[PDB]
Amino acid sequence: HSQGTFTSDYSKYLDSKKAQEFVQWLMNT
Amino acid sequence: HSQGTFTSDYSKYLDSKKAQEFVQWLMNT
Amino acid sequence: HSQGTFTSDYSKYLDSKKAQEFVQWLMNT
Repeated sequence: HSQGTFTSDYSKYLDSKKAQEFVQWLMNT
Repeated sequence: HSQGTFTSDYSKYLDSKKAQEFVQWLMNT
Repeated sequence: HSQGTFTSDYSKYLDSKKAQEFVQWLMNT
């Protein structure tokens, strides 16, 4: 309800940027 | 004492920047 | 084997950059 969801949401785009890092890492120019 | 606190401290400014991200996200231009 | 290691690896360089932050913090110009 009231607070009935947004973190039980958004938090993967975070993991989506933590993914770009694994290649930011498995690569980086 | 000796090591008697600094991480049982500082670690929220981290959460303070993780907050700017929720709007970096709940917004971003 | 097959998936027999890379995360049971890489993940500290992450902590290595989280270290630069503790001084990015225990300092910053």
